[PDB]
Amino acid sequence: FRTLPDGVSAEQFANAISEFSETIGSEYVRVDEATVSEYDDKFPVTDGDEFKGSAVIWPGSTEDVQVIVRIANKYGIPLHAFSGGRNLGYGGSSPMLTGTVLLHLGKRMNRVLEINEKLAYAVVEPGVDYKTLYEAVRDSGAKLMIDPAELDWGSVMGNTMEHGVGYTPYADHSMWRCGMEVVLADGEVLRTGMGGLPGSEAWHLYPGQLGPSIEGLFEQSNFGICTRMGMQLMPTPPEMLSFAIYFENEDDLPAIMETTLPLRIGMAPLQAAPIVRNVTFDAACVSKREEWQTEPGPLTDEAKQRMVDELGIGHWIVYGTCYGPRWQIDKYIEMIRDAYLQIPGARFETNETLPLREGDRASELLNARHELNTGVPNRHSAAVFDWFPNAGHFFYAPVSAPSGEDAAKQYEDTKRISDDHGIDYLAQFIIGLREMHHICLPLYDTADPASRKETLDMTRELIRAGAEEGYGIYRAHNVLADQVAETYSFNNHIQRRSHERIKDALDPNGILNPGKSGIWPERLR
Amino acid sequence: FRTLPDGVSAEQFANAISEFSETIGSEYVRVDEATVSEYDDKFPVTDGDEFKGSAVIWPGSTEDVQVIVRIANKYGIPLHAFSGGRNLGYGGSSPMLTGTVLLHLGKRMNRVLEINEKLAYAVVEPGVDYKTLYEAVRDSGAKLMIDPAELDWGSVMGNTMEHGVGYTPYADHSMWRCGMEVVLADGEVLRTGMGGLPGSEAWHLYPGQLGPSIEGLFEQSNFGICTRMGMQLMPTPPEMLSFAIYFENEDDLPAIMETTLPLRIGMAPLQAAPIVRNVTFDAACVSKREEWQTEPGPLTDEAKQRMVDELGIGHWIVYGTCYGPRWQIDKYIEMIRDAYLQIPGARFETNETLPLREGDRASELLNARHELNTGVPNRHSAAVFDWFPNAGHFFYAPVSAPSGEDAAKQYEDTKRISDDHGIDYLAQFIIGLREMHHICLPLYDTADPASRKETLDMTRELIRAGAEEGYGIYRAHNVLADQVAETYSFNNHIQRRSHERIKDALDPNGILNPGKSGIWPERLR
Ligand SMILES: *Cc1cc2c(cc1C)nc1c(=O)[nH]c(=O)nc-1n2C[C@H](O)[C@H](O)[C@H](O)COP(=O)(O)OP(=O)(O)OC[C@H]1O[C@@H](n2cnc3c(N)ncnc32)[C@H](O)[C@@H]1O
Ligand SMILES: *Cc1cc2c(cc1C)nc1c(=O)[nH]c(=O)nc-1n2C[C@H](O)[C@H](O)[C@H](O)COP(=O)(O)OP(=O)(O)OC[C@H]1O[C@@H](n2cnc3c(N)ncnc32)[C@H](O)[C@@H]1O
Ligand SMILES: [Cl-]
Ligand SMILES: [Cl-]
Repeated sequence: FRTLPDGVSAEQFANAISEFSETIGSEYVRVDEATVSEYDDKFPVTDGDEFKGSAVIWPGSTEDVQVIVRIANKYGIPLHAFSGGRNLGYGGSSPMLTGTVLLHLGKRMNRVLEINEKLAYAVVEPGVDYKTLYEAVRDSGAKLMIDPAELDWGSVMGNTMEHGVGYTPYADHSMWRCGMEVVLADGEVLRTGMGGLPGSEAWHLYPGQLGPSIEGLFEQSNFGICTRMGMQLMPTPPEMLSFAIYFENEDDLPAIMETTLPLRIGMAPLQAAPIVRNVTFDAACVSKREEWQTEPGPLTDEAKQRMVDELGIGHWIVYGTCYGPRWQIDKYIEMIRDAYLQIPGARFETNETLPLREGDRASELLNARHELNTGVPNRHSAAVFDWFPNAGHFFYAPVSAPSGEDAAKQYEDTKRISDDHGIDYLAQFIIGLREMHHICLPLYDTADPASRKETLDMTRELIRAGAEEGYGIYRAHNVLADQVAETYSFNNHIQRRSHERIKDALDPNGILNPGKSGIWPERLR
Repeated sequence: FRTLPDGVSAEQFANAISEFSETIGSEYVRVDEATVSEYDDKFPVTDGDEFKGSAVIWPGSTEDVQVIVRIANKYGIPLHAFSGGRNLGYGGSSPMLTGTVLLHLGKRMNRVLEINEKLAYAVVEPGVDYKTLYEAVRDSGAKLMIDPAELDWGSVMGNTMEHGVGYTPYADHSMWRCGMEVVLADGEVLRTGMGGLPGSEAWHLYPGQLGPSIEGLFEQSNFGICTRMGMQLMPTPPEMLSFAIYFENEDDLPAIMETTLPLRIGMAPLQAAPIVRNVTFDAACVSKREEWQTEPGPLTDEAKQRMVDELGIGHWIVYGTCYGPRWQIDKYIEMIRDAYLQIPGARFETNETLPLREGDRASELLNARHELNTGVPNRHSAAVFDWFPNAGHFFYAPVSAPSGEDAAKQYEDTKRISDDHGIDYLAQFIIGLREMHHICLPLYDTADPASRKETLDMTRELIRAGAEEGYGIYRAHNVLADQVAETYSFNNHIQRRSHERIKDALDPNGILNPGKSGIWPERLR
């Protein structure tokens, strides 16, 4: 066996594998290095046997998941369940504990169970990805839009369980999640909300029930295994028009963010949260690093200016979209253009004035956002993996109060700490409605131990620096779990203590991905 | 002592009362019948010592709440904590168990702590009611609106903890809740979300943290005591315009609901969920029953027609509001008017065509809704208490899929069952966004034991008949909790059993309001 979980002998593991095989089928229990290797983190920051699963199981049904969980309890074998296992930047499909048996639910449990046009929702199994839901809604003829993240291989269900986000009005995946089937750690099947009431047609309509709302308990946690999820879908509006706004100066960031906030907070004229990214982020989607700088140390200011000038973009680019009839779009576009063009040097384009054209890389950048913001998934951003050989990412994503001045300070400090470690800094700032996200997407060499260590060291420092300023991280790689968990220190970590009480109540044997979000079962504390 | 909790002797109770008095102050710990009886349910359906508390305490601070909870654990005395204690139709301020010590937080913990205009939120203590927050926002100059429920004495916090609702685009109070301070059942203080991170300014901006989202655990549950809550507030739009749509036929309800859904599901042109009430509900806001019918038996068709003709309304009235610049309002109003006026006999008005005029009861009814829908709280609907002497209510409010045909069947069935028990039926139907609510507001004589029994018997049959059709209740009176919890029967009540596991995790001594939402602590199961 490539790895074994602490406390479990080769003989005990082999007996568990025999029971998984007998009950699930031997074709669906994999121990071969060729298969299990594929579920190691694509973007590691560690060099050894950390985060390596022992085996992978491909369950075919909720019933298969139930029997696997019962066998895992009997043998004390930890499980890591995921939908797509493409959680790049946060661990991929890798488990918290070496030797964990992986459950890749999406391999076989991959159906769109229902599309309802009248009530604008879909019902998905784990393996439905953005591409597949887009195609299923297209083939249904329903006038509904999906809300994809940046990569079309992301799981509708998996991304939601991470509190992940896209870029339409429906960007908050956790908000439009409604009704879950969940296998609990003892093997019992739970249906949340109105799914608890036999015959209810409101399982995917109304996120409620008599008593507490518990769907949020299953986000970034190790309390159950989701087998089914409703996802409410935005009705397609009559028209959608996207825009790009290019800023000449690195120092324009404060004015960009202070301009954004009052246009967004009322949900109009910014009907969806726009993104604000630095030139390096857009450059990495359409070019390789060597086009700008042959020297391997930190990007110079002149290399960043080359990017701006040759691509025809800005040091900062705002992307957004307006939705509705043309009369409403035209009003909103004028308010947006008028506000941002107060910033000296700013330039405003739409997908009409900058249409997609072969070899016009600025047009391909806007086209990519226009697609995502109109519910058309793509994998345009996957080009960042080609920025240099083996380029991967490892997110630092703090949330803070909207503030131009504080965005510029986060930017300047992250630039300094990233340059200190020789790691390239792709930046995106977002005002969702009232909160400001700073997305630090570092590109490092995932094949190079020295690059891994610089990136891990850089990021632990960013977490410390962010925490000192009141900037908290709300999504984190496996290796960061304990450090980020420890920053929520109010009242001797009462949040983590509350998480542990719930963990021990719902998973008494501590079988589910121990240490997810710093939540360790009693047997490991 | 007027009542004692099962298992707690007078000597034990007196010892706990002496500790509450010593720590909180004797002037804030009340055991006299005159003071405690104030906290008995205003709208009982029981005749005895059911739901009668033993004592009331007025805590002055989070610290007072902590020390009361610690003492309660030492003595095994159940607590029921509430903000305003005006949960009329669901038990008022009454506890689940006879002899519960009541904590009326809002008596002394009653400050608005923040009105943030730039990031459009307020921070409230338990005792802040809609009237107070409205006045505090008005006097601050901040261009923000609140979202009141129907009665202005409702607690911003307390209503939220019941998954209560209002009528603006911010109607879903649970959605705009962000950041809670909670005293847990052991006395430990928890700050949810970014309040866990010292220094964070995002406690009331971003409903997230690393790990699970747990504010939903504190809705309709007995897991903690909230001492502070952020409430995000809609930015005030340039203009707002309300409308009333009158339908001449009782049988117009199916077309009304089927017209509403496609206008609401995309959040335009119905930007807030409109209400659809029957003539009796409107009549009861501007008149008394005897103005229409002297016979005490069920309201006749002729009495309802007298209401329609003399008030100048409809058997069904739709009330809604449009928000934004006038160019947008005028487009939406034209879409709404054009849609509903295809129903034969329908009549459309706005608060401009039917402005408030003395004697013009239709204009008073529209004005009352225009106020609620524009963030101006009132107590206009408090007139239903005067429909006849001692009139009160006892809600049956199931949720279902939007359907004209099913709405009309629910109406006809509820009219029949209410007629059979001699109970007046005030009806509202709402499509929220994708879900349909049926609000059955019965009016019964709260002082008359026969009327209490008819109301309870009627309601238990409504719950039974609703469940058989897949219509589930998501908010219920203390006396209905077990019956309603039992309708969520999927997988041998896995929902209830999961609530119970969380309950015993977070409240091992089972002190907090045992039985809330049918959630009983291990010591009483
Ligand atoms: C590299 C990258 C990543 C990225 C991105 C851009 C780039 C260049 N842009 C993103 C964005 O716009 N929005 C966003 O939310 N994420 C973005 N990412 C990160 C990543 O690509 C995506 O989030 C991706 O969609 C996540 O991976 P996936 O969808 O495959 O999800 P998963 O690995 O299956 O699940 C993640 C975790 O959730 C829990 N989980 C998931 N499914 C289950 C089930 N069924 N039961 C229980 N738990 C489940 C697990 O903890 C799992 O590890
Ligand atoms: C009679 C009536 C009722 C009504 C209504 C119209 C009429 C004519 N219209 C309503 C509406 O439009 N929307 C709505 O949500 N409710 C409406 N109602 C019912 C009722 O009037 C209101 O819901 C009212 O706002 C509720 O009472 P209040 O606001 O005073 O809340 P509370 O009694 O303090 O608390 C209710 C329960 O919540 C838990 N709770 C409350 N505060 C705490 C704290 N601090 N800690 C822990 N738990 C808390 C308790 O379970 C409490 O019993
Ligand atoms: Cl993605
Ligand atoms: Cl109310």
